[PDB]
Amino acid sequence: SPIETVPVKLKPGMDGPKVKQWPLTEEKIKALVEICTEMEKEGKISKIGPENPYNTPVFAIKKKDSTKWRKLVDFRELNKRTQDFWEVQLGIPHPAGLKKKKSVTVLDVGDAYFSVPLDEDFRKYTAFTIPGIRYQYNVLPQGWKGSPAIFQSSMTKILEPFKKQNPDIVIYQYMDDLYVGSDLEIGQHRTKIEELRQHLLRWGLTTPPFLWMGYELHPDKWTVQPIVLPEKDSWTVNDICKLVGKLNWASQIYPGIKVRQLSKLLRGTKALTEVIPTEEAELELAENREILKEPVHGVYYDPSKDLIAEIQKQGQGQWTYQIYQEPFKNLKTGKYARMRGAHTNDVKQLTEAVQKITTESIVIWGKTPKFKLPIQKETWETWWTEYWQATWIPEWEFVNTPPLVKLWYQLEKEPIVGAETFYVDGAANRETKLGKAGYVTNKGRQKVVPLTNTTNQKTQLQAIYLALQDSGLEVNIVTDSQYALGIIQAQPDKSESELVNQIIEQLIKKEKVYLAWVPAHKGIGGNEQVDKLVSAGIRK
Amino acid sequence: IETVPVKLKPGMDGPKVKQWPLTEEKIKALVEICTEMEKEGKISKIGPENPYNTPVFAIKKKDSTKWRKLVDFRELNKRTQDFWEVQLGIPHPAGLKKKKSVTVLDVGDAYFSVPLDEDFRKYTAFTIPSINNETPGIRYQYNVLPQGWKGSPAIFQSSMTKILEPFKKQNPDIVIYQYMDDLYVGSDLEIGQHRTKIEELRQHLLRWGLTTPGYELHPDKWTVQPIVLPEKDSWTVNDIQKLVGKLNWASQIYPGIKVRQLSKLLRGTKALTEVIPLTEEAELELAENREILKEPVHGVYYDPSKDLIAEIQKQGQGQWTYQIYQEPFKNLKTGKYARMNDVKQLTEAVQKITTESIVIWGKTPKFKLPIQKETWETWWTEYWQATWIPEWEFVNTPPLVKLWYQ
RNA sequence: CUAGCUAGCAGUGGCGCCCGAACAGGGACUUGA
Repeated sequence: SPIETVPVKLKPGMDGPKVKQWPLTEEKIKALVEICTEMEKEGKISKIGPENPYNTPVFAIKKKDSTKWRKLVDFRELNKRTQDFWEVQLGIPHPAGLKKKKSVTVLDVGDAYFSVPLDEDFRKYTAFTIPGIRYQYNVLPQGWKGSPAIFQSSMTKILEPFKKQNPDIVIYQYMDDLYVGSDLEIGQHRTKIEELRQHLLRWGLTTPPFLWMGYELHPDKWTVQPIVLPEKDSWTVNDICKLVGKLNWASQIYPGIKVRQLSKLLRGTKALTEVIPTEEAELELAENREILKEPVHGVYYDPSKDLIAEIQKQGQGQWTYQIYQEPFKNLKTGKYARMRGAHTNDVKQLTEAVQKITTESIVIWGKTPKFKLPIQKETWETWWTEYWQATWIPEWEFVNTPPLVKLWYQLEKEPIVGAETFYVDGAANRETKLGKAGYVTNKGRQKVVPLTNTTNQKTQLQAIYLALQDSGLEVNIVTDSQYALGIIQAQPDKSESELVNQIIEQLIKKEKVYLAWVPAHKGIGGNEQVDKLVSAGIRK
Repeated sequence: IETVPVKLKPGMDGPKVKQWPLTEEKIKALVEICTEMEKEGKISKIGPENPYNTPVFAIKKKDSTKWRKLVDFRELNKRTQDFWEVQLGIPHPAGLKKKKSVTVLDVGDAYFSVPLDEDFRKYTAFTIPSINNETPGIRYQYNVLPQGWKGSPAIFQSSMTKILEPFKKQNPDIVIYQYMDDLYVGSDLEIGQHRTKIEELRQHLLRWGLTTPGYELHPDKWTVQPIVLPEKDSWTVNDIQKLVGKLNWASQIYPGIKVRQLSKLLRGTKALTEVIPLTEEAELELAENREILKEPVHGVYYDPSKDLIAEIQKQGQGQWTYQIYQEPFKNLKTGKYARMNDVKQLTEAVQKITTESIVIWGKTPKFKLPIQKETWETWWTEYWQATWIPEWEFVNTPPLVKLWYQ
């Protein structure tokens, strides 16, 4: 193994932590002895422990497929004192973000952790003893904190010459799998595979739809593994964890699959025999069946041709997106329904959706796709020109399909002749929570109504609500609290607080409306008047 | 070469912030430049032996089609400030903001010719991303002085002045200021004379192999624009309401402002569209407020120790306003920016703002942009044409600043 | 160090407890109208 090693260091002001090997039983020694002699005669573990004052814990267990007992080494105290190392692995790939490889194959190298050496200076921290006799690791040991990082670094450093010799071979490396493919003939494909096998054997490496972490990769397409669901009544805690994992791994690709019914029905359950009781769970699982009755099939990304995106609203602040390159040949689908912010509306959610989609396209495909938005050009330009923030989207076009994305109402910047003045205000004590709300008019048609368990903001909201309730066709309203100003000027359609929702539902039927703002407690028109009218026994 | 020993500060480690994704078209230029920079010995590949990581992105520089790479050293600079701040720093002259012309220059090629300390290279490790996370990150490590970390000019200024002395002696009126990799020149001559002098300086810098191809700014056109009020014969109730609101807000800025006479005309509860006769007393107070407004707000100094804050807002149709202040309501400099896509204009505005603050005071001010975090974080690499990264955040604006201007 | 004198691994994915880090809502301190 003439491969170059990696310089390894230790945390400053630290050293090898000693361990007091627990005296174990006897029905686990002979196997340990035979296995350490077997690993010693291979030349990857040395036994030089004459004066080394260090020790590491040793364990043994018989796992599934019981044929023999194997050794186990732990570093619960060694990895803690070991300096931190960079972790290159930070995400997961996507099946749709692949290419079209006619001659595709897979390859994995098992037990390759022994085929990589370790720094001789760092080998001082591999005190592996057993009742005595001590051994020292000479290769990368299992369970090491920096084992996968060093392994993948060595893998890349050893396959880079093969990439230099043949840059026209698409290679998708991983922890141990080597997803290699190209567009060559079967003979040329086998020749390249044999050349790669010889290249790995140069350093002594074992060279022996598809499966990719549960995915299905066909030569001409790709799809998700068809999941199933048991049809029993009881569900143990193991069954619970398993089914919730299945539905979580299925909801990431399929739409309309949620976990609110199982989350709400599986609260506080820490037992194993607990038989959770309902019709809601039954209908949710039947919908999951119906959706999983027909499997979806994606298409590999084509680098030559571009790709188009589109989004269609489904109702109740839920929006689904599609990514495609050819008509009806969609790559992947999904859903976006997060209520970002207290007050949201149509174009704000559309901007959030398009930014999420372009971020996904950057992280998956590394480019920006064209968008087919179901909205008009002049509406969007008026919106972003008449907004107090900065919102920009890439090039797009219009598609005629319900439901259309429009604005339920608009606003003005100057009063209208024939309107009526409306000075509104209202507050309550910080302990009684019993406040009122009124207003004034030219003709003198005021109206005060008390409230119960309300805050000043909600008092002003109720005041403007009752103002717009008995108003004419075109009225103007002036207030003082900038909170209602910011709420109304944003022009929402769906908010968390239903109060503003009923307010906008009452205002939308009105043709025109104008808003203003005046500093309170300055005697401006009817502000101080309504303040004195509503402050009866709440001011002093 | 004897590299100056540079160290970090105890208690804080190096930067370990993640790297946002990029586009494959940018990855092409990234590979095509890092291969050359590694063949030139400026960088070298490393492994996972160092957990420190700093993001890297690329821009499309003007005057050519190259893709100059840059590293956001915000964390490194924020953690090593004290070194270049008290150990070896450079003061800020005041004569450059009174000249006629100024030309921006880059001297990164000079930084690319000096080795860096070996014990410090483990903190400037930069990594490039990969598409679909298939190929692991191709890590690298700097071997020369990088661009973005303000310690490299702090340690290079010696040789910089040593090289610029032979030609700056015959030109006593010239000014040289290098807060970062950028380079500004102070000249109060005509456009032709400034052109000749700047091409002479280009020759002087290329004498040592410096490939150097907004560009020419003017500091004399920077006047303080205070709050302006409308003056029309028609005075509706809405107009006087907006006026009293604006002046009640500005009372924190202008102390000697009252609402005595203005609060009398609007006392009668009436409608809004009607016109009210403006009395001479309210007219006198309005004229007083007008003549006080044009006077610059006194008492606003410049603290060379505290930080800077430069808020920016958007009015519409490109009407970008901006205010700079070290303390709330203690504005130091205002202005306007309009008549230049929705993010390109914002990037140009923040670029102009930070350039003016650098050539005036010499300190990158913190920004408050009125934009969502994810959108700008993903689209700020489109039209960015600078070489360093400033500090910023994401805060909304109240519904009052929209009435600060027309 | 943990679990009932005795037994006591790690990584990957998942659903479950506590704390910290970001967004949104209620009280105290300070400064002015």
